[PDB]
Amino acid sequence: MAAVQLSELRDRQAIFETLVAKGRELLACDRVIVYAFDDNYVGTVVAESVAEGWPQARDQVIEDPCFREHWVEAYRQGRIQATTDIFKAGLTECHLNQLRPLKVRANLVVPMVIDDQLFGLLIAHQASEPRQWQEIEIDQFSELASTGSLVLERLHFLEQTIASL
Ligand SMILES: *[C@H](c1[nH]c(/C=C2\NC(=O)C(CC)=C2C)c(C)c1CCC(=O)O)c1[nH]c(C[C@H]2NC(=O)C(C)=C2[C@@H](*)C)c(C)c1CCC(=O)O
Repeated sequence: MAAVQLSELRDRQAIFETLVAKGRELLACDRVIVYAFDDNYVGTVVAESVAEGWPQARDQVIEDPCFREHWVEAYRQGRIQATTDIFKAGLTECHLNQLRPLKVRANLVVPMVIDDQLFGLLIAHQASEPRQWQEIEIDQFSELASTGSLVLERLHFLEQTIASL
């Protein structure tokens, strides 16, 4: 086919593991889910990490046209939402029944914007019990997640961006 080996390109699935691997390791979280955004405002769980006893996803599509719909522009500004006890935020119906089965007890959304575009979003959840992510923990999330954007940014464009370098 081609004289070019895949070795020239790294597995997109691997780079993801680093973000989720560190997030749960460095922060010592129970469960954390990460999915890339699509053109239909629908996410895609390309990588997920959950402790033993919890439900694993991966290859699942997140369809929640609530925040990703309106809060979108808000995320572009780098807005975040921190809810320790989801029982105080989201007195909805399907939502509660949607998380119940997941035993999700938390709410941390960190906006990921590449080239000024919402490519993905990092969400952490404490399956065990509610938790409060300190402002410092958010800062780390930004740098941790931000680093990922750089990876995808490179693969996105590199063949010809700045010859002068
Ligand atoms: C807003 C809303 N949806 C989501 C999506 C998720 N949170 C999760 O933990 C998970 C997977 C484990 C998903 C997926 C978030 C984070 C938010 C915002 C948080 C908030 O402050 O409310 C939202 N969802 C619903 C229920 C309904 N809407 C949907 O998109 C789907 C799908 C539903 C069930 C069929 C509601 C009522 C809201 C709040 C509306 C608003 O304030 O704009």
